[PDB]
Formats: sequence, structure tokens, C-alpha cells
Amino acid sequence: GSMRILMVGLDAAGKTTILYKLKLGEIVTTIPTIGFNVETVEYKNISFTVWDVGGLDKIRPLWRHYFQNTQGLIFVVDSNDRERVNEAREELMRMLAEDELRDAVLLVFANKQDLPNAMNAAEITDKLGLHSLRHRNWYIQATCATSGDGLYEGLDWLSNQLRNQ
Amino acid sequence: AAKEGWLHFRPLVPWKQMYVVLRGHSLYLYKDKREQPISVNACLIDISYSETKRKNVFRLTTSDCECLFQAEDRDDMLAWIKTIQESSNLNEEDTGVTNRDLISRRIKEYNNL
Ligand SMILES: Nc1nc2c(ncn2[C@@H]2O[C@H](COP(=O)(O)OP(=O)(O)OP(=O)(O)O)[C@@H](O)[C@H]2O)c(=O)[nH]1
Ligand SMILES: [Mg+2]
Repeated sequence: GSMRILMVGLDAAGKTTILYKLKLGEIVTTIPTIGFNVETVEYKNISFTVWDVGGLDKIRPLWRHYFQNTQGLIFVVDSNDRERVNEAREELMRMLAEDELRDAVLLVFANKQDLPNAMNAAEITDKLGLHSLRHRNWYIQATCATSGDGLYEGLDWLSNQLRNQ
Repeated sequence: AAKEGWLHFRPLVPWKQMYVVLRGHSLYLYKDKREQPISVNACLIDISYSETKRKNVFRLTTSDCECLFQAEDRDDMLAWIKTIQESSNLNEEDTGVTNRDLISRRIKEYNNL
């Protein structure tokens, strides 16, 4: 019926772009989110309340204020950002160690696949060490937020996870 | 003035046209351009996606108010956002503290809503 989603990731990953691509079917103008946007997205008879939380380094300490009650975690990665992929891994792992998030399933969006030489989902899986997540359902989905490619299949996966609990 | 121009305005915490002048980190709203504040030293500012159906709208949030301003176009909106941002004299520490408190209040409201 309903599903509370926390969408986080480093700044510039494409989170706000993803939210409004889904909510409004548009490629919106964005600035770095200092705070959050929240929208409800109706998809295949599920109401996803999605919290798009700013990823600027200085406001990552605020991520913890959104942990309580989240059923799904979406972690968005800039697949073109090889310089900060290990930083992304580290931030993800820190969040996954939080007991408030013990029951949350994890969707990883490997975003910006349109960009030349972007890391593919296989590479991101390896660089994030996703296989080490043995006590949580996780899934990686290659995306292009601007075209919307990958986005609905991510929602398909989240839908199945809700349905299966 | 760092920036001035007509904007449509409405508070959250009907639209009316106001002549707006940013001086230092003080935002002045005049009914009449011919007859010339909200402190923005500590604020949140973003593009309004869902508070309004209007395009080119920014949402300003301070400890004392929350309101919408509509610019003439995308570039005008972006120029206003940037100049308001640039007007703050707060250091990194004070920025972090005020951002934390304004965001935490916003989370509380939307956890309610
Ligand atoms: N090439 C390409 N650019 C993208 C894609 N998705 C988002 N972008 C762009 O990347 C930039 C950052 O996107 P945002 O959605 O604002 O990033 P964000 O994750 O919300 O960043 P924070 O608000 O700082 O947390 C914008 O210029 C987007 O248009 C994508 O799939 N491909
Ligand atoms: Mg954002």
C-alpha cells in the first residue's frame, strides 16, 4: 500500500533530478539541496513517500534525522565520479551500520550512465562492496535520471520487497 | 543594492507584486518602487517545486518567516537565489548551526504533514 523511502547519496549524484523526473515527468532545474525535498510517487498501486535528502558533505551529519521508519533506502551514485566512489562507499556503509535502518532494503541507483566512460553497474557493485551486505536485501540499477531509464525497474524491485514482507 | 527588481510574493508562514531590494543581507519589499526587511543572513533558499503551480519561484525560509517569490524567468530566479546566498556573512560554523536548526524545523513540519 505505502512505502517510506530515504534517498541519499553524495551531492551532485542526481537525487533531486530523480525525484521530480518520477513525480512530475520533468527534468527540473536544481541547485544543491540544503535540507530535503519530499514527494509521494504513486506507482503500481503503491504510494512511495520519497525523502530526497541533500548530500553536501557539511550536511551529511543530518542524514540520521531521517532514518526512523524508512522501509527502503535508495542510494544514488554518480557513475561518472570515479574520484569520489570510495567516499560514496564509505558514506553508504556508515549509514548501513545504523540500527534504525536494520530492516530497510537497499536500492542502489548507478546514475549518469549517459556520460562517456561512466562506471557500469558491475563496476559500481564491486567498488561499493555490495556483496558484503549479507543481512539485507539489496539491488543495483543502472540509471539515467534525465531520460528516466532504469528508474521504473528500481520501483519494480522496491514494490516486490514491500509485497514480500 | 546587490540586486533589485519586481517579484510576485506570497507568504506560507494570495500573490501580490512587490518591488524587492536586497541590501547587504536585508531583503526589502516595497509595494511601490517609487517609495523605498527580511534578514537573509541565516536562511534556507531553494526552487519551489510543489508549494505552487507557478514556474520560476523560489522559497525563502528564515527563523521568522517562510515565503515564495516568483521571478520573471528561470535565469532571474537563479540570479536571485545566488545573490541572496552570496549576501550571508555567516562563517562556516554559524552557517552549519543555522542550517541545522532551519532544516530540523522543516523536517518536523513535514513529518507532521
Ligand atoms: N549527465 C547526467 N546528468 C545528470 C543525471 N542526473 C542528474 N544529472 C545532473 O547532475 C547535476 C546534479 O543533480 P541533482 O539532482 O541536483 O543532484 P543531487 O543528488 O540532488 O545533489 P544534492 O542536492 O547536492 O544532494 C544536475 O546538473 C543534474 O541535471 C544523469 O543521469 N546524467
Ligand atoms: Mg538535491
